[PDB]
Amino acid sequence: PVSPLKHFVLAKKAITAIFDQLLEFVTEGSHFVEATYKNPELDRIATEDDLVEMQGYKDKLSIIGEVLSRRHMKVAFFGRTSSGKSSVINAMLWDKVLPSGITNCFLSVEGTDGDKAYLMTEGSDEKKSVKTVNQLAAGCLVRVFWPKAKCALLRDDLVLVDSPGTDVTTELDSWIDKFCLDADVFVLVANSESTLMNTEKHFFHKVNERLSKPNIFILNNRWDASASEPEYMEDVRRQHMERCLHFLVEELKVVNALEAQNRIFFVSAKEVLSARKQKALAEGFHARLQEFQNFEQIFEECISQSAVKTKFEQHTIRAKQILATVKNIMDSVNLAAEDPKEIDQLEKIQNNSKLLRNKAVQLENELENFTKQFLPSS
Repeated sequence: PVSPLKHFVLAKKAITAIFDQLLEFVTEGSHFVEATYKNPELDRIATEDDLVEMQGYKDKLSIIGEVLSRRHMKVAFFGRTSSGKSSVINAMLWDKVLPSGITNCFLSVEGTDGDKAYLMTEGSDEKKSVKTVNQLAAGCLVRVFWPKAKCALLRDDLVLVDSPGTDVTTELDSWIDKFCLDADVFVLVANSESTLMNTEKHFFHKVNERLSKPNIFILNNRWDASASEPEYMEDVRRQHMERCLHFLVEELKVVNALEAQNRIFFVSAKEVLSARKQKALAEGFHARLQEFQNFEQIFEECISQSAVKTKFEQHTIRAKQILATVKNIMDSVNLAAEDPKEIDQLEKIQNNSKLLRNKAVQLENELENFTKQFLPSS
């Protein structure tokens, strides 16, 4: 009953809280080495180089929690002009969010605290509404915003991108790519009374070399066209399996033949659409429908865990590094300290350093906790 995207907003609130108090930590630790380096009555208890890398660390830890709030999972859709890339998004999002059919641009779909329908373009803040300016308009991205409370997906900061047809424009395939570099999961919406083309395989081959380990789903859409005929169907689908096991396992070599069954699906969004807008019968629809609704799950299961690694792995790593360095500086300071009655001057830069020791110890352990938490494994 719970949407595997919970993983993601949970890991989110974790790291941000982490880097919130990480900033606070390095903030406080920065002034210690500052006031104490400046102290005219001290020889060399805290070098200026100690201050400089502390000035450095929080300078940029401010940045991290910032981009750690701008945060998002992204799945991108590709296929012939209308294999129903139109409709699949439209299906997962329980509404007609965006037209079936068309012209050439990327169409991303986010999740707003605002309550009404939305749309913004490249290169500034103007805001014109939804299907208002859809017919309107070296790549081109215009990004559709629908409201928070319409979809569990857009709540749990998933966003969906529709591409123009891989059918109708080459220009090479790489403003193609600097739109997709964000993405965690790439979906191939195939069109099933037809056959898996080469002008669609062109793309993922690049992406395979573009980006390492890309996680790729094949949605053989419009599975109604072959219905009413029980294993006229299964005949069609296994050779369809043949083209897709073909692709994922052996040319792309995405990932082996077993787990490739969890990547190839035979559904039609148009059915899943209607049954999801009916919330105020062709033979084997509830089969097709639940076929969609375990594509749902393993997608969410996949694009969930995946995205947390690919964009926290080394914010997390760098943090322990940053933490690692400040221990040594807190060492350095407590150390030159002990080397009058400004006896208890450094017996007042004694323990502050020990506090700042344990200040770090504080945050080591939590980062370790975050890693068994969301980064399997250890």
